[PDB]
Amino acid sequence: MIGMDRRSGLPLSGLAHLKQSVEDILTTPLGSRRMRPEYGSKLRRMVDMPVSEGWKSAVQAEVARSLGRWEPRIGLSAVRVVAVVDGRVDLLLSGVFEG
Amino acid sequence: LQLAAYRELLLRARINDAARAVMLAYASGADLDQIGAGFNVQRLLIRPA
Amino acid sequence: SFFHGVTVTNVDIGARTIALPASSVIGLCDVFTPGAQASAKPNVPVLLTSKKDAAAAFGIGSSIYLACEAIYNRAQAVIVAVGVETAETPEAQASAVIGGISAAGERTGLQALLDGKSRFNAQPRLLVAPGHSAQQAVATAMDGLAEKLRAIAILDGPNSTDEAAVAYAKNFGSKRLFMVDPGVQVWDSATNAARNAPASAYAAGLFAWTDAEYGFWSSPSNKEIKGVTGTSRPVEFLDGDETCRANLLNNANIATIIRDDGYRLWGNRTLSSDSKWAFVTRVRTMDLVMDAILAGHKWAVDRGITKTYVKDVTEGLRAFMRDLKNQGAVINFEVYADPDLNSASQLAQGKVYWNIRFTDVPPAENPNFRVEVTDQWLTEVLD
Amino acid sequence: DPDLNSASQLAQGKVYWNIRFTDVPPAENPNFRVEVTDQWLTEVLD
Amino acid sequence: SFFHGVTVTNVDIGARTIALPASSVIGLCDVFTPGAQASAKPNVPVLL
Repeated sequence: MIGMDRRSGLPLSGLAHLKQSVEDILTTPLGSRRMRPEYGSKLRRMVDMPVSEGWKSAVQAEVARSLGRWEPRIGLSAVRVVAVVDGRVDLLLSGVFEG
Repeated sequence: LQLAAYRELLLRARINDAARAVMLAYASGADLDQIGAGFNVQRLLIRPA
Repeated sequence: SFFHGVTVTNVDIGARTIALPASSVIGLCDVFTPGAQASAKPNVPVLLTSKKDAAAAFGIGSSIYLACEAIYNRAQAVIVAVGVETAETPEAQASAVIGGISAAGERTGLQALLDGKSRFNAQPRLLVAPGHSAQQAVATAMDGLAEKLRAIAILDGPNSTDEAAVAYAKNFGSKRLFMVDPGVQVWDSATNAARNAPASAYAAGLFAWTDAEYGFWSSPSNKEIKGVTGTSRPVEFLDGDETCRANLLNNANIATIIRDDGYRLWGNRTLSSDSKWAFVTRVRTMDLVMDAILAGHKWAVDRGITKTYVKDVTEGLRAFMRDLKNQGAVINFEVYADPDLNSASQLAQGKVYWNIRFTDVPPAENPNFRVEVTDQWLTEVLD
Repeated sequence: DPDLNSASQLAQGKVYWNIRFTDVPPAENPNFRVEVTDQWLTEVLD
Repeated sequence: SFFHGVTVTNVDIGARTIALPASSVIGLCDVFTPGAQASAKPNVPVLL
């Protein structure tokens, strides 16, 4: 599939089109799109929730949900919480490459 | 394409709201004021202001 | 608070890919007559990709269209043709092929082939000046030009005897020169008779055909030249004699055309004094893997030496050499970060070293057979 | 610092810490050394 | 900055190969009669 780049308008198909779709999904909220209230992620609503073992069960679900809905060309490998520094939660998201 | 289908739909709704505002069977609010002022008809006063 | 929100970073630590620069761009420079039918100015380069484009740019009957005809009849490649105008003396014709620079600050003759990469994104790998390379002034200016482009300049010696062809090849000694001495006698469609061709553009039709059919690691030294129908001063190579007339020329680093009318190019020894760089296979694969790495690693010039930087350049470098190993270009390779040259003081200046050791696949220029009769299986007939 | 943290330096309130590190230098010259070795030339035997 | 860019160098440190000078060239010198059928000159070498 051939799409356009977000900045600079360039037609890129494989590498950055798969990256500009996933990295947008993690920070786009629900209801921000016009007439599409189910596109986006609950990750903007996961801010200031307490970091529990049931919270990681939700983020690994919402990564698998919001990318499983609207990005079928990405196979998710692992969403591991690797560091809690100063309230900042480091979640490693290693994704496979297709095409 | 979801702005060009939503912002166009807002312009399609402004034309439908303005076409109803010049018809007697559909105008309301301050739009029957302009039909009433042309035919020398004013809205009554039950209790004063 | 540093940042309050959701951060989505891109670490970007993938090993990139390395492509080869197509290995078959031919740099041509010969005489042409400018006019109404010639759509090219007499000193600028013109990119050519078809035989129709060569006649629409330089006109039929030019000396450079006859060189483009020799290439496109055998191969199908990209020609960076320059084209020069006809001078009065033949000495001044050699001054125009060499060229130099113009009063407007632009390159004129063979030097315009250095503009082949900045104008067409196609660096010429085969430097061919047919007919003029027999003069030592043009051939020694194409020799210094072949090192500026990492190209293999295909010379052609004079059509005199073999004593004058060996004595002509004793002047060069540089590993990027390939001399094809006996002149091709080709049939002319205009005069309906056989004319003599310099046999240098026909060799360029073999270096451009064998890279698109057999690879750049395969020498063109046994492949057919389809257009020819003769050879002036025909060479002798009968069956297997090491003392043939053609074999005394291949001994002196001169390529020949052996068979009846020369429908086989013969010779894979470039004009090199070092026996390491003797084969055209080893010179061509070296200049192709030294430009794929050079033009393919311009993404790693200020990346910062981290542990995932050196490992993802090396793993992106083994993957280039492993795509050459199963392709048949190399036998085996060894790509590693240098343990000695990556010192603490070299890395503090921004220098980081990688070693790419490989083995080119040599051309079988002499398959030797050792046949013998025995008596070991003479006792087999007993039961 | 085991040296600069003396008994008299700590009696004035001075207490010293050493933070030694190495930065990441930008790879301003990635050198490649390509070599045609005949070491694996004996590998074509079978 | 000595050089800011990418260097690709050929180190050229391999061993070379040694070939024999063919061992079988026969130098000859004997008399003959120069004329029309003889295409040589009476003191120059001729490769045969």
